[PDB]
Parts: sequence; C-alpha cells; structure tokens
Amino acid sequence: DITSARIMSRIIKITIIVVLVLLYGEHFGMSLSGLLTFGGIGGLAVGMAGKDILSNFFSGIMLYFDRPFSIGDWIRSPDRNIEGTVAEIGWRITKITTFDNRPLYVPNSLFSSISVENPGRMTNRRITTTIGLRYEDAAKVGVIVEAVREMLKNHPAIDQRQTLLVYFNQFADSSLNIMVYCFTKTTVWAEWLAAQQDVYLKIIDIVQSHGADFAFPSQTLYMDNITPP
Amino acid sequence: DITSARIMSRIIKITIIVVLVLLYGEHFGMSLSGLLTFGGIGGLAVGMAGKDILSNFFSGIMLYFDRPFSIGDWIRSPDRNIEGTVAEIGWRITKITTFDNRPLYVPNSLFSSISVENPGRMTNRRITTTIGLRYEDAAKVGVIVEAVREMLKNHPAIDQRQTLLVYFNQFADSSLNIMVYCFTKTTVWAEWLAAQQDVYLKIIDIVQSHGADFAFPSQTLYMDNITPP
Amino acid sequence: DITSARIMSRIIKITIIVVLVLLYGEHFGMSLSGLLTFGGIGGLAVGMAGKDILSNFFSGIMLYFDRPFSIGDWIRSPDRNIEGTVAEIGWRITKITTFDNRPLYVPNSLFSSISVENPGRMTNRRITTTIGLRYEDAAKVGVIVEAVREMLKNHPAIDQRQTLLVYFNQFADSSLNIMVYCFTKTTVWAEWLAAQQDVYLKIIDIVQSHGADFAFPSQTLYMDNITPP
Amino acid sequence: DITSARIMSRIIKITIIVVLVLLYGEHFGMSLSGLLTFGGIGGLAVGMAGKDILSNFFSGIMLYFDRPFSIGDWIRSPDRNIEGTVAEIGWRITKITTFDNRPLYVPNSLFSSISVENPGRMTNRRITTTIGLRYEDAAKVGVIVEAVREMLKNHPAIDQRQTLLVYFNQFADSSLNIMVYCFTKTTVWAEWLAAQQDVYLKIIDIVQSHGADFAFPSQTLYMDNITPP
Amino acid sequence: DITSARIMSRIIKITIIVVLVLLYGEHFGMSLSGLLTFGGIGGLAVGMAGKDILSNFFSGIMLYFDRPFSIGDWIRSPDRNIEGTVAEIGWRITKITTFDNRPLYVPNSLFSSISVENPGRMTNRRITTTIGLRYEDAAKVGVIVEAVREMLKNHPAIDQRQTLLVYFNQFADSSLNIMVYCFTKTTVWAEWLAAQQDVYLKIIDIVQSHGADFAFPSQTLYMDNITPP
Amino acid sequence: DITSARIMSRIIKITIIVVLVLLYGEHFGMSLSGLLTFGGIGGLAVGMAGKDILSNFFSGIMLYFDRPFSIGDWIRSPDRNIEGTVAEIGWRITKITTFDNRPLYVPNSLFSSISVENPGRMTNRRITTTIGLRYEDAAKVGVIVEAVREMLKNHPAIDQRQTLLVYFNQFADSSLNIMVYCFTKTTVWAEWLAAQQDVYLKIIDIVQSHGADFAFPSQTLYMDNITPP
Amino acid sequence: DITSARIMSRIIKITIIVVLVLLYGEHFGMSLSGLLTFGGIGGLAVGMAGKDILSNFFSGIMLYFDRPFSIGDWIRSPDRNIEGTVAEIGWRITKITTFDNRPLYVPNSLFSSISVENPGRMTNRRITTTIGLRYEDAAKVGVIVEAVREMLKNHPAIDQRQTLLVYFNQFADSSLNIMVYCFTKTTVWAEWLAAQQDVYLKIIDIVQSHGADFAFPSQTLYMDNITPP
Repeated sequence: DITSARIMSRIIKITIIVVLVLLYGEHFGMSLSGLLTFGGIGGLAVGMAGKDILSNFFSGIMLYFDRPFSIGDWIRSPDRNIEGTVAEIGWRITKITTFDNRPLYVPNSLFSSISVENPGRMTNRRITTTIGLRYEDAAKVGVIVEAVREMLKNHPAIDQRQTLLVYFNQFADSSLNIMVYCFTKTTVWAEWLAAQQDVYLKIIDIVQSHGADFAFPSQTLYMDNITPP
Repeated sequence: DITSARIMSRIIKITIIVVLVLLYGEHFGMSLSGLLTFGGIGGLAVGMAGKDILSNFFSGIMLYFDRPFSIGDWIRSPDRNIEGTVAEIGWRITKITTFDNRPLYVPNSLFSSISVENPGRMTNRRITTTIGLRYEDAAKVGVIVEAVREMLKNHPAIDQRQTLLVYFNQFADSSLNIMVYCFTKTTVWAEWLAAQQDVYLKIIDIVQSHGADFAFPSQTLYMDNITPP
Repeated sequence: DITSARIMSRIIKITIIVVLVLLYGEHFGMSLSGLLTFGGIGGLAVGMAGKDILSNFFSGIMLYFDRPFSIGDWIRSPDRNIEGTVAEIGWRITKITTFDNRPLYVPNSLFSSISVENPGRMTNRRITTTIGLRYEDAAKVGVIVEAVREMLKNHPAIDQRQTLLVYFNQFADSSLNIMVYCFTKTTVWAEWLAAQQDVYLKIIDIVQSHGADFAFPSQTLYMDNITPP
Repeated sequence: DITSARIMSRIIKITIIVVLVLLYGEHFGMSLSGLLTFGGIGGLAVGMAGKDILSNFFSGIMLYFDRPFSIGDWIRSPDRNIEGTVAEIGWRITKITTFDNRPLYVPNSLFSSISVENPGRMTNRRITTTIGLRYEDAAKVGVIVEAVREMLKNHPAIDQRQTLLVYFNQFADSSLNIMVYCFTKTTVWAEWLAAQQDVYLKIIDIVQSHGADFAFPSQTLYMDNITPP
Repeated sequence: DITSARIMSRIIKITIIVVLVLLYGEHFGMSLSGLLTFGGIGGLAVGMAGKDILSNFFSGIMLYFDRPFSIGDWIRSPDRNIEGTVAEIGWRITKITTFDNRPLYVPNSLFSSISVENPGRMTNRRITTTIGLRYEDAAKVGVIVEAVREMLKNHPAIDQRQTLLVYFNQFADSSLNIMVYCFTKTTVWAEWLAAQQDVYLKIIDIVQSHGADFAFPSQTLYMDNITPP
Repeated sequence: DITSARIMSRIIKITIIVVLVLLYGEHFGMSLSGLLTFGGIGGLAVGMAGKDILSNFFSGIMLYFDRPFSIGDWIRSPDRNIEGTVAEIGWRITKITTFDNRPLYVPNSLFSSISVENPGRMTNRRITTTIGLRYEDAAKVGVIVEAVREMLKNHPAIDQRQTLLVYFNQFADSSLNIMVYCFTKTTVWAEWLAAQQDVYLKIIDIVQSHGADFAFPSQTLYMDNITPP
Repeated sequence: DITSARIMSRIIKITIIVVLVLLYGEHFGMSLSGLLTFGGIGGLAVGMAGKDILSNFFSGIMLYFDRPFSIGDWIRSPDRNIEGTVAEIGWRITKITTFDNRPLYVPNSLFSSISVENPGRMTNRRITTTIGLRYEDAAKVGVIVEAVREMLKNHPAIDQRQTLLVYFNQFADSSLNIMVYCFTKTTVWAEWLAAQQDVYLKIIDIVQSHGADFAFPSQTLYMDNITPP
C-alpha cells in the first residue's frame, strides 16, 4: 500500500534525522555530555521497547539456518498451542494452517523458547489402547494376551520392527486392563485409521471368542429399605 | 476536551524544559558529572516506566505493516481471550467487538507475544463428531461406518476435496465411539449449522436403521440387599 | 492530616538536598568520579524501586488521554478481576464499585497490560441456551427447531437485525441439545431478564406442545444380583 | 541481643566508611577508573539484591498518601490472600488480623500491584440465591417468581433503592433455577445473616404454598437386568 | 571441614587478587579503558549471578530487624508451603520443623515477597461447621438454630466476647446447611479439639432431639424398565 | 573423545585472545573509545547469556558451605519435584537417585530459590488417619475415641513424647470421621509400615468390638416410577 | 538455494562493516560521544534480542562438558515435556525421538533451568501396585500380606537386594488397600512387563485362594419410595 510506503518513509526520516543530530550535535549542539545522556536514554527506551520485534527477526534467521520444519510438514508443541500445517515461514511471523482451515500467525521468537515437535517427519504411527476385562476373566487374561499378541504379530499393517507389547499391567478399580502398544507401517492418517479400526475389531472378536468380556464401571450397592411400611 | 489539551501542553512543556536544562546545563549549571547522573537517572526511570506504552506503539506500527487481521474479520488467540470482530486498529489499542456486542480494548503489545488465529479468513468450516454406539452391537460397526461414509460422500454440502474420515478408533469406557471428521463448502455460520444439523439427523437415521442405538453412561451394580429382614 | 503535609515536606527536602549535593557539590565536593558513582547507584536503586509507582501514574495519564471507560460505565477483564462500575479515575489508582457495593482500588498500571471489556457500552444483550431433548424424540427435533425459530422471529423483545440461530449441533452425552442464540433490543438488565424468562417459558411450552421433553442425566444400570440366597 | 545491636552499628559503619572512601578515595586511592568500576559493580549488586526493602518502603509511603484502607476496616484482594482486618499499617509491612484471629504480615509492595477491595467500606450486603424447581413446576414458575418478588418488596430489611431481581434465567441440568438478587440496608454481619435466614424461610414457605418442592439431581435410571436365572 | 576453610581461603584469594589488579592496574599495567570495561563486565556478571544469595542475606537482616515470627512459634503462608515450627533463624537460611518432624530449609529471600501468617501468636481457636438438615424438616430450622445458639452461648469453653453466629444461609443442592461459627478460649490444639468434639456431640444431640436428622446426598431416580420381555 | 579437551582449550584461547586485544587495544587498536563500547556490549551479552551457568556454580559453592543435605540423605521440595536420595553434590549439578532407581540431574541454582525439605534427618515418622463412622453410631463416638486413644497410648511402637490426638472433628458428608494423629519411634520405613499396619488392624478390631462398622458413601435416592404401564 | 549463503554473507558483511566503522569512526566520524551512544544502543539492543540464541549455544557447550545423557539414552523432565530418546546433541538444538516415533527439537537452554531425569541410565524397574480388598474381610489382611510377601521373596524375577514392601497402610473409602512395592532385576521393558503380569496373576491367585475378593466402588444406597400408589 502507498500508505505503508509513507509510514516507512516517515520512520526512516525520523531515524536518520536522529542519527544526524546525534552525530553532528557536537559541532553545533553544545553540551556534548547532555547529548550523550539524551541519546543514551532514547536509545535504551527504543531498544527495550522493540526487543520483541528484534527477537522475532533473529528467531526467524535462526529458523532459516537450522530447519526444525519445512513448508509441507505440520508441527505442534507440548508447551504452546501452535498445532497445524505450516504455510509460510517469514522473517518475523510464520503462518500455519490449522486443521480446521484457519490461519494462525505465530511470532518467530516463540520458537526460541519452546520445544517444537514435527509429526510431519515421523516414521510410524502408533496404536495404543487398553482392553479392560471384567475381574472374573482373570483366569483368561493369559490366553487373551497371547491371542492378541499373535494376532498383532501376523497383521499385515503392523510394523514388526518396532515395539509390540500386549500385557496385563494396570489392574484398575473396575477392570483388568491389558495394554496394547504397536506401530503401523503407514503414516497416512487414513490407512492408519483403517488399520486401527481393523485391529480393534479383531480385538473385540478375540475377547468375545473366549468367555471373557469388557467391563463397565461396576459398583456394589448395599441396598437398604427406609420407606415407611 | 480543553483539559486534555491542557494536559498535553503541560507534558510538552515539561519535555521542553527538561531538554533545555539538559542541553544548556553545562553553560550555566555546573557539575557536568552531577548533571549526567541526574539526567541519566531521570531518563532511565521514565523509560523503564513507559516501556509498556512504547511497546504498545511499536506493536501497533508492526500490526500496520504486517496484517494478521483486517478491520472486518474476527480473530482469536489460544494464549489469551481476545475473541471478537475487529472494530478498529489504533496506534496503541485495538477495539474489538465481542460476540455479545461489547467493546474490548486490547493493547497492541499483546499481539507481539501471542499467536493470533484469524477464523475470518478460514476456507472451510469443519464438522467433527462422535457416534458412541450402544456397545452391544460390534458386528454392526463396519456397516454403520460404511453407510455414514457413503452418506457424507454423497452429501451436497460437504467439501469432497478436504479430509473425510469415518472410523471406529476409541474403545470408550461405555461405548464404541466412531469419529466423523469432514468439511463443508460454506463458511457462513448459518448454512454451516444447517448442514451440521442435516448431517446429524442423517447419522441418527443411519444408526437406527441398522438395528443399533446410541449408548448411555452404562455401569454394573452387583446388588447386595443388606436391608434388615 | 498535618502529617500528610509533614511527610511530603520531608520527601521534598530530602530530594532537594540530594539534588544540591549532586549538582553543586562538584567543586566543594571532591572526587567527581566518586560522587558520580554514588549518585548513579542511589538513583538507579530508587528508580528500580519506584518503577511500579511511576507506571501507575503514566498509565493514569494514558487512561485520561485514551478512554476505555468513563465514570458511569461498568467494566471487566478476561485476564483479571476488576469487574464493577467505575466510581472514579484517579491519576494513580481508579476505584470501582463492585456489584457487592464494595470499593475496589485498582492501580492504573494493570490497565496497560490487560484487555479491558466495557459491557456498559454494549448495544444488545445476548440470550443463549440449549434445549437437550430426551434422545428418544429425535424425530421431533427438526419440527421443534423450526417452531422455536418462528417464535423468536415474532417476539417483540428480540432484535431481528442481529444473529438469530436455533440449531441441533451437539449430540450431547445424554440428550440432543439445540442451541438457541439471539439478541434482545434492551440493555437494562431488568427488561433483558424479563425477556429471557418469557422466551424460556415459551420454549418450555413449545417443547411440551409436541411429544418431546427435556432430558435428565441418564445411564443404563445392567444389574447382576449377588445377594446371598 | 547486644551483639546484634553491635551488628547494626557495624552495618551503618560499613555504609558510612564505604561512602567516605568512595568520596575521598581519589585523594589517597589511585586508578580512578578502577575505583569507579569497583564502586559501580558493588552498588549494582547491592541494588539488584536489596530492592525489595526499598519497594516495600515506597509502597508504604504511597499507602499513607492514598488510603485504600484504614486500621479498623477489613480488606481482601481477588489476586492474593490478604483477607482480614487491618491491625496496623507500618512502613514496610502491614499487620492484618485474619478471621482466625491470627496475625498476617503483608509486605507493602504487594499492595502496589494488586487490586485491593475494602468490604469494610461497603454500603450494603447482598443476598443472592437460586430456587431450583422440580422441572414439573414450569406452569407454576411465573406465579412463584411474582410471589417471591412481592415478598421482597415488603420486607423491612431489604433496601428498595438497590437492584431487586427475581427471574427464571437458568434452565439447569435438573431444575428450573430462579435467581434472587437483592440488597439489605444493614452491614453488620449479624442482622444481615438474620435477614438472609428470614428471607430464605419465607422463600421456602412461598414455594411450598404452591406445589413446587425444590428439586434434586433427578437422573433417569434407564434400567436393564442381566442377573443369571 | 578443613576443605570448607580451603574453599573460603581460595575465594578470598581470588577476590583480593582481583581487587589488587583492578585497583592498582594503571600503576602496574595499562589500558585504563580496557581494564575498566573488563572489570565492569565481570562485576556485572557476578552481581547478576549472586543477586539471589545477596537477597537471602538482606532478607535475613530484615527478618531480624522486623520480627514476623519468633524462635518457637509456628508459621505458614497462603502463597508458599513453609508450614511448621521455626527451628532457627539464620542469616541466609531459616530452618523450620515441619509437623511431620522433618527439617525444612527456606531461603530468607522468600519472606520478603510473601505474606507470612503466624498462628503461633493467635488469640483464639475457631470452630466452624455446617449442619445440613434433611431438607424435609424446614419447619425445624428456626428452633434448631435457636437451640444450637443457646447451647453455644452457655458452653464454658466458648469465648463469648468473639463472634458467635448460628444461621441458616445456604440452600444446598441436597440439604439446608446451617453455618456455625464461634471461637474457643484455649489455643493449645488439645483442649480445642476436645471442645470441638463436645460441641459436635451436643449439636448431634440437639438436632436429633427434634425430628431433624442429618442429610445424605439425596437424588431422584425416575426409573425406566428396559429389561427384555 | 579428545573433542572435550579440544573445546576447552579453544574456549580458553578465545578468551585469552579477546582479553589481549581488549587490554592491549590501547596501544595499537585505533579508536580507543570504539573498542571500549565493543568490548562492553560483548561482555554484557556474554554475561547476560551465562548468568544461569554462573548462578549454578555460585549455588554449588553455597550448598558446599551451608549443608541442607548430605550424600546419604534423601530430600524433597514442595515447590518442585526433586525427590530422591542424593547421589553426589557437584559444583554445578547435583545427582539424585529417585525412588524408581533413576538418576536425576538438578542444577544447583534450583536450590537457591526453593525450600528444601530433608526427610533423611527426620526424628520420627507420623501415622495419620480417619475412622469415618455412619451417623447411626454417633452414640458410640466417645467410647470408640477413648478406646483408640488408650490403645495408642499403650502401643509399644508409638512415641509417647510426641503429639497423640484422637478426636471427632469432621462431620463428613457421609460419615463421622475421627482423626487419629500420632508418631512412631522408628524412622526406617519398614518398621514404621509394620507399626502402622498393626495400629490399623487394632483400630478395626476396636471399631468392630462396638457396633460402628465403617460407613460407606451412603446416599439417599427417593424413587419415582415413570415406567410405561 | 544459494540465497541461504547469500544471506549469511550479508549478515557477516553487516556485522563486519559495523565493527569497521565503529573502530575507525573516531578517525573520521566526529562526535565521539554520539558515536559511542549509537554503538552502545545498537549493541545493547542486539544483545537483549539475541540473549536466547546465545544462551542456547552456551547451554549446548555445558551440556557437552557435563553429560546428563548420551545419544542412545532416553530422558524426561518433571518440569517440561521433553520425553523421548535422544537422537543427537547439537550446539543449539537437541533432537529427541519421542515414543510415538516423531522428532522433537529442544533448545539447549531448557536444560539449564530444569532437572533432567535419565531412565536410560536406570538400574532397576519398579513394580508398585495396590490390592484393595473387599473391606469387609479385614480378618484376612494379615494372611494375604504374608502370602504376597513370601511370593515376592521367592519370585525369580524380583531383585531381593532392593526394597520389598507389602503392607496395609491406607483405609480407602471403599477398600482396604495393600501397597506392594518391589523391584525387578531386568530393565528391558519387555521382561519387566512380563514379570509384572506374572506377579499380578500370582497376586490374584493368592487373594482369591482364601476367600477375599477385590473391592468395587461400594455404596450404601438407602432406597426410599415416593412413587404415587
């Protein structure tokens, strides 16, 4: 915009006139010590006010040098909400496309103090879940675990080079949970979901094939009758 | 107001007199070192007190240069509550109209340290939901998922170029949740709500038609009946 | 309070003597460097201690120039608890009358770093609610929605130029919720409450006129009697 | 502790001798630059370390100048827990008598950055509550409201010049809550509680006069049986 | 420990050699400006690093001069967890014996920025509780309140000069709570507990003397029978 | 690898060359004033960057002088998670052994701003618990309290010189809780647990000896039947 | 993209010409005081902006000297979420592989202010669990505890040199909890899980061998009837 050009011209004019008066003040402007003090105060205020912008620019330069992410991939941070697919990497501001298709303008300085996670560069997608048996299938926990583990071992979509754990490890207050923890070969978010659904259906079939069943949030009641007779 | 102009003139006169005494102090005011100390202390205090206003002004300039938002679109921030429609962008503060029609005055400096989202520039509005089947019907999960996916694919208000996912991926503590995740073509908040309602009614029809039902928060009770005989 | 004056005079005298010794002590007081460093340290410590007090005054000046609120208006902030109707705006601290009829003295500095919302300046009061049908009456949602909408279209206390939405958009845990979102023409907190009550009663009448009903929080019990035979 | 009085004397002696050496160092001590930098570093360390005391003293002076509270009245802050009755106001700390009859020593600096509320200076006490009818009483809500309102218009202990609101505005999860919001004309904490109790008893009587019968959580049990034959 | 003395001697040697080189550098070395900047940077870094340690000592001096707590009384802070009995007060570290007989070493600096409560110096112990009647005995509230108030007024362990409030002021969701708020004469934690137990037993007797038994978390079931025919 | 000593030597060489150029710039380096500000800015940046590292070493020195803990002691802090058994105390980093036998490397600076508790030096271990009767055995509260108190007083593993409290002081939501609060003579975590188990079993025996019987959550229901006829 | 090298060379040129002009300005650029002011302002602003980047590099150097972790080791921090396996330690950024196989980029400065835990250097894995007996079978707690202790003492996968605790210590609101606390010899996350599953199954067998079942979330329901006849 032409008005933006006008604003830049005004800013550079103010800066350059300040520089000239400070640099050539001693020649004409008396009290070089007074000019020293005034310029020091002004510069200190300006810098301690614009430190945010300067940090943004320097963080942008750093991001450009070392690349925690590229345009295509999507990022997230446990410390702060910046999740989304990066659209543009600017000097001061980076635009990220959220998963609801909304722009998100992240100052670059934010990346100098938080740990940035890059799921776009991940190698595998993880499937984690719990079974949660019924406290009366305790005699069947071992066979259920073995069957689930064998099913996961022969699943085409499961990566056999990664960790594949199926173990009764929780012992919750209303169920005997069995952790299932594996990885898929694909990282597409549609093949992964299909594989997860298939694994879950196979798990249901395995659990119900034996005499076991999943548990609801059970209770005991100790019912008492106090209604008038 | 007259008093506002009076206050501005008083501030200007104070600035002028301090500038004059600092610049011409050496000529008449002795103690060049003492004048240095006094002026430096005063300037440091003033600047370290007004850094907030200076930051507001600089952030306003930056907002003018980089344009996260216009004067018509609505914005929000995950970090802080600034949600609303931008009413006007000032040099020091931005006036935003909240969705309950209340003015909100946001200092510009906060825009230099938070990530600003701009839903006003969004491309599509997303419909996300969960089914949560009655959990005693797991043999009907696949057919229900397929029917819902086909219904969404054939829906005229759903954008077919965006992600369209319908998958069982949960094992909820009381239900078999099926995530549904799609996008609409419109972004008007009135056609989007109508499309969402239509999709939800279609989903209800699909679920009921397949001999399934939505789940409530179930539990088991193990009745004891300790009432006195 | 003669002491108010005594302490002010004492502070003025201390400041004056410090200024005299720092400014006219260059010749009588030897060690220009020593007095320079002494005065610098003292002034720096005083400034770092009084930065908050100076910030209060500067923020008061800014509030006087830029006016987020006036005496009559009642304000609030998402970031801090300053809710109430402002009683007066001092240079250093503003006192606000809370809705308990209690005075609350808020320093001006806080207004330089928080978003100040001014509900006193609003144009409309918003009515928002949800219906939450039993989920056994999903066939009556649509009709009911329309009915409610029509009622809000004909209500004399509802502003027709503002947002007016009535839609099923939830799939709640135990009910089918219908968001109602409208604005009233008045902003007086007494006609608004009366209009809200009238709208709610009309909504009850509309819901019960059909075969629908509002839902309680339900769960499926599944009892397995284990009392001794 | 005579030794600590000697320690105080030693502290003041150290301060005075350091000042004298800094001011008389040049005459005997040499390397004006070295002495200057040593004094500067020492002063910077002392100022950065011993700043809380100066801030507390300045905040105490300010508290004396502008009086957010006096000795008798009790104060509270939404930001920090300082609730209690002011026992005495010192230069660095204030003693506040909590409602446990325990002394609480609040540094003065805290008062320079938090909003201080003075309930001791309030003009009225507020009675606020909700009714919460059964949800089978909708047809009787209106009259109920009116009745309650009338009971508050004729109550000797209710201030008629303040806001007096009685309205159905909630649509709660298990009840039809009616907000009651009024003010008493006493502020002594014993007649206020008595008036509140009287108003609550009158509200109970009014509600029972009609078939209203304040509600309970009221969940639907959606019962099923799986006990083996 | 001899090595502690060795470390102290090493620190003293480093300090003295630094002082000698910086203060007599010009007479022996050269580069007044270079030595000045080097010494300044070094001293500034050391001060920024040791500000916390210096603050500890300054806060210890203040804690001696102003005495929030003595050598035997127990303290606590709503801001920080420092609860316990003061074991000893050092120049930098204060040792407090927690109530589980475990030492706690708190830096003195913390006491300069938090409000310290000293229940060791309190005058009375407070008894506060709620009754919570069955909510079907509202006609008994007045007589029960009067009886409890008379019992408290006639109790020999209750301080009659302090506040003594017994009032129905709640409208809980499942009961009619009655606040009881009084003080005891003793403050020794063993007779206070005995008096509290006696008051509680007397309250139980008073409540059950009238047909106004206490309240449990009531509910309203609304059963739907869905068992297969 | 050699890279450690190589990097140390490189850092030493860089520091030495910087010192030489800055301190001999006076002789050959032109613009004696320019190099002064260059070195000043460089040193300010380096110190402001390494303040944390310097503070770590200073806090290590302080920890070596003042001894909150020794090698064998296991420590914990309410402010931050550092719980574990000290493994070694370094100059910058302290190595702690967690109770899950994992190393934990705590920067020494952490200990300069948090209160460190040292359970390793406890004198006694504490047993605290509550009984929780049923509201129907309120007539037995006194007798049970006396019996438990006598049992604790006669127990051989309980320290009689410490506080020994057994009192009804709660009025729980669904029970009459009796607080029990005593100390054991041992502090070894194995005899303490055995003594606690023995005390708990004796408490169960005492409670069952009378008809108290250890209340449950114990709510009320008020059944309403809406089942279709 | 050679533009990266071009921008790096531009930065080098800027930072070298600044040094050239500042160090040679005194020869040709007048106003030594003004030039010093400008240079100091620029350096101070750049330092405040790049302190974070400088701290990252210094923390990287220290992390190389002191080694909290190595490449293969997997680390975590109670303060920040940095959990994962270290991929590579850089000068400014450390790359860590999370357990969901995605990279995480942690600035080195984070390691200078948080305590880093290294379960990679862990020696033994811990098995900790709770039993929670039926809470009406307290007479069997001792026998169950002894049996479980013997089972753990005779288990070949349990380290007998570590702590091995099995004790009743809780009085849960619905159960009598037995804490079990032991260590396993292996640390491979696969034999540990197998050993934990075996121990849990043996615990179930022991608990059910002599009649004592696990507790559910019990209640005392107190049914009351208010349905119309």
